[PDB]
Amino acid sequence: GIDLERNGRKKKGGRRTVKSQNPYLRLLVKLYQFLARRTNSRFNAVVLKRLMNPKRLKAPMSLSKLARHMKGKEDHIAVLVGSVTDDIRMVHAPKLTVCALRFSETARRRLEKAGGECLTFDQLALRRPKGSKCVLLRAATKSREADKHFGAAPGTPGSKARPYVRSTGRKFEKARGRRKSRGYKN
Amino acid sequence: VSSELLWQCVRRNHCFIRKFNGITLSAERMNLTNKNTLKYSGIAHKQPLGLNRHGANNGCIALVTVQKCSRAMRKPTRAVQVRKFKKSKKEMSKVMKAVAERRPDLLKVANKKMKKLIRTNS
Amino acid sequence: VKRSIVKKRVKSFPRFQSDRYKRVKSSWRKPKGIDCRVRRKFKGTNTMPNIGYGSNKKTRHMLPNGFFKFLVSSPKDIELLLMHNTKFAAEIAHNISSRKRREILERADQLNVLVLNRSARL
Amino acid sequence: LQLLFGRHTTGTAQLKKGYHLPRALMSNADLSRIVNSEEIQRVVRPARVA
Amino acid sequence: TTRLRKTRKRRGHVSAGYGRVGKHRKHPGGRGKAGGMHHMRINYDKYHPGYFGKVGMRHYHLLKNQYTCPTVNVDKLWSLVPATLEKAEQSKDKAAVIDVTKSGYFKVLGKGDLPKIPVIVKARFFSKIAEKKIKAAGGACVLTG
RNA sequence: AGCAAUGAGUAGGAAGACGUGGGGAUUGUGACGAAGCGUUCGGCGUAAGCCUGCGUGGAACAGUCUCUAGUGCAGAUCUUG
RNA sequence: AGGAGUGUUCCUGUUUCCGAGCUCGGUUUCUGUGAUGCUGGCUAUCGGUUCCAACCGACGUCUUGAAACACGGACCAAGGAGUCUAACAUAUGUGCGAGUACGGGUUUUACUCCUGUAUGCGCAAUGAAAGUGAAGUAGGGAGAUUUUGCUUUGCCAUUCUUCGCACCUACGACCGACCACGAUCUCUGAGAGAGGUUUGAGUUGGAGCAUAUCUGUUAGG
RNA sequence: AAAGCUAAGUACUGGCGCGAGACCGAUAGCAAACAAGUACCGUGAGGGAAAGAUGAAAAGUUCUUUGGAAAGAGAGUUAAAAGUGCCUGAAAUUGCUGAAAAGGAAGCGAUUGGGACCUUGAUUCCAAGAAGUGCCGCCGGUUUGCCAUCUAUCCCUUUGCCUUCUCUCUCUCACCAGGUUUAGGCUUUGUCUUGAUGUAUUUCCGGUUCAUCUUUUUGGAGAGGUCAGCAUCAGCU
Repeated sequence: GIDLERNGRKKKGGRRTVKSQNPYLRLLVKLYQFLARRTNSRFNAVVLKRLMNPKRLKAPMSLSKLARHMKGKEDHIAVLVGSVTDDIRMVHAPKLTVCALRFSETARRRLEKAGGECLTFDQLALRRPKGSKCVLLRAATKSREADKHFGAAPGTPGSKARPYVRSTGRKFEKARGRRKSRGYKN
Repeated sequence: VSSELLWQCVRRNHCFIRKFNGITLSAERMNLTNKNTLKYSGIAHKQPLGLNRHGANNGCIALVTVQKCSRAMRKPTRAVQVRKFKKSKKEMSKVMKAVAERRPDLLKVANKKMKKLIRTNS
Repeated sequence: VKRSIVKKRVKSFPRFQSDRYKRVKSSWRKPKGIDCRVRRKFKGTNTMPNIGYGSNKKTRHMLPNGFFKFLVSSPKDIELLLMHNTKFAAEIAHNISSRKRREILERADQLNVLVLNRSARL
Repeated sequence: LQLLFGRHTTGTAQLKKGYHLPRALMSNADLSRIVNSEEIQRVVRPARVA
Repeated sequence: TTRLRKTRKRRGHVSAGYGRVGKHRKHPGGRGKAGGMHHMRINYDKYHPGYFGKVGMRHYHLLKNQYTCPTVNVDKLWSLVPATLEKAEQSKDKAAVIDVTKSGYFKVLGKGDLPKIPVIVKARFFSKIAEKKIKAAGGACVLTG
């Protein structure tokens, strides 16, 4: 008999465990939750959380973007809880020393040839338990087909949301609403 | 090779698991307790061992083991060793020594079982 | 084991109007009727099961004897209950022969493991 | 089997065109070797109770 | 996986997940896109603006391939032909020729940046910007047809 | 494992369990008696349900992890008997 | 409060009384954290399954409102109601990643395995169309680094200047459309340069494709 | 153009003849597992059911006895009457017997009680005896190899290559060669095993008998269980 809001008992919104049945990812988390709990460094606490993320937050960073975040800071190990893709536009790949979950086989060839080390996360623990002189990165989350559609809903004044439309070009959602000559602009 | 990786395959399912209500038990040789954990179980762990009454009408005890540092791991004839022991309080001391060479951590439960085992003949 | 044993209920939770109609069987079903008294919780009526009535963590599935039952099929499957004999009482199964009972029952006494069924088929 | 599946450690596997064998998220499969090496364990705190 | 669906769990509840007041009636609100003009209008304005009306001049028997024109960028090209790059880095004489038709594009657009290696690009069409960028690289432009 | 606070609920949402017919894998039971059925011999689980003594019965059935569905009834002036 | 043990060495309590300036230190017996102590009845009671008594309680659905003088329901068994296909969409798991996934060749023959050439969707948008077709900065910020406060080799600072990911907020540049210019040329055109309370589902060193399941929308019995 | 022929690949709930099944299992599956498009209804167009199971084998109950007969009762066949709509044989419903209860309903919840009925010298420890069991030891045969050594390739480190593959806008280019990816036979170079030494160990019979522990029967020392009484404390009151 308490005047309490929800008598909370209030839950936490973020994910509380690993969802994968991938056994290697589970053992990765067991490492980095021993290492988070015991070591005290905030690097390991963040890496633990980012390991448990779903696929759309483990988004691929290109080799050419990974150059330019790591530009002034050449010595430091470039961590990315995520995948690493080759940039085809990048002609001469810079050497770096990357850690990540997964390299595509082009990007593994391109770094290793260019004089450039290519680590897993369990190897990063042996070198750098604290995360001393590392660079956390992550690929942009809101940069995909699906996330163009979100926001204020396309027929409202000054939204930049895409409509869900079956096909492109005229004859599809380009008349009443989109022209002033057809009723109204909005 | 890895104990934890083999476990994350076979923890939930294997030939041995035998359930009733919340209980589960594990019928393999290389297993003190017959509980299904990472520590005790045969299958998964590096250097497992069992204490079983020997199968000769059950007159005497076996200590069943593997060669240390997983030597002959791919050759399961050669890997699995046996030592026969007589049922007594006196030959507890030989068994207590032989266990702690392989595994120091499993030593209290060996003393628990070996005491129980002596009391066991078909 | 044998710790104290406290039960909260001894009565079952019989299904609402199982008494009245023989088509309604006694196996519990929550009344989802809009006007039903049992779900609305008037006094002087069938009690509903809550989790409130849950028995102790220490003593769940615990027999009057002290043991937990673990039911068993072959002669091989009793060996599992060797080191857990104090903890577990073995119930010989529904289906088993007169022959294979007297192989089980005789092998159980070699192991000092209690068998619940006794004078099972004679 | 080597002509089919290939090398493990970047070039492809001959008979399956464009195929390479998969690579785990770890190199070393286990914890206990890694967790209980000297590089981790010195930096680790002294444990606690309750 | 019928197992995993809500009906299985939902079974045993009378409404069946649709609610006692409103009910699961056969076809409230019309069928398909019907009612867009009147009752379902609020939904159309927002979500789907520009749906009603006709705009441009119609094309009878429009034929694709007449207009098709797959475009590579200037920032790529090199991906197009790795050995030549190590050839055309050196020497300062001859140049690595990129027939863009042979990989299968017609137009070239200079969205990107290119290394300063003399090169010759042959494409059916060149964007105005692409030409300026290529020339700066010391490259030459050639038209096919 | 420990500590503290909390616990009403139709329509509705989500989570973990119980049960049924088949497929794959595995561990078994059975003409010295399988399935089903009956029962104040009984037991376990908050509960869905599970286990089991005795009687009848006379030929096939079950546990575990998975896959799959024509998968759970008190009602419909429901249907057939 | 209860399976054993040893025993106060430390610790708090109460106490013997010795000294230093009510307060602190040293010392002796006693009791706690380390307490369950003594004793009896029955070996059938205790307990359990059933039926019965007694005191108190206790009169499916639509609806604001049902025990209703609202409707359905005599009894029992068995049968009986969100399914399958397609088009999308978000979410999540798995694979590969600027890519990604009708035939033929094999075969024990509906499985499996391999494979050439295309196409799909994606990698560029924008105009009705002719067409044309892409320089970052600032603020807050994860984390690292250099340094200042506290039980100590660990604890939290915002103490520092160093770089500041994602993302949000503010403003740019570039591309297409519209509007309005134009030095100078090989003058049906090109174009230095410079715009605009206009406009795009644009852009800013690319994330998608295939597959699995749920939920939703729509078509079909 | 206003005249014409033409196989193949393609379609196939019918006919004819094969092979399968994560399908249904007699209220299902076709309407039809049977004399089913049958019985039967309609003037007619049309409508359209129900109905599978004794036993391995009919060995399908002769014979005596009561009765008009149907049947009953003895006896008999069978593993069993499973006794002819006969496998198992649920519920609703019905009769008897036993057990209770009932002053114009009964059922039901919670709590006791009453009546029927069901259910319980532990664990051990020390001697002696028999019944088990048959370890090591000691031989013959057999198989593992602690530890100290010597050493292989794994792997990368390229080297001297050579061979066969594969990719490639690498070269005069039509062919050879050169890089890329594989395999192989070779090479310089720094914790999953061979060959010798035999800590130890399994299996195998004859043993050579002995340990061991098990159950049990005879003493000796030792009592758990359950329900209570009083006492001392710790918390709340």
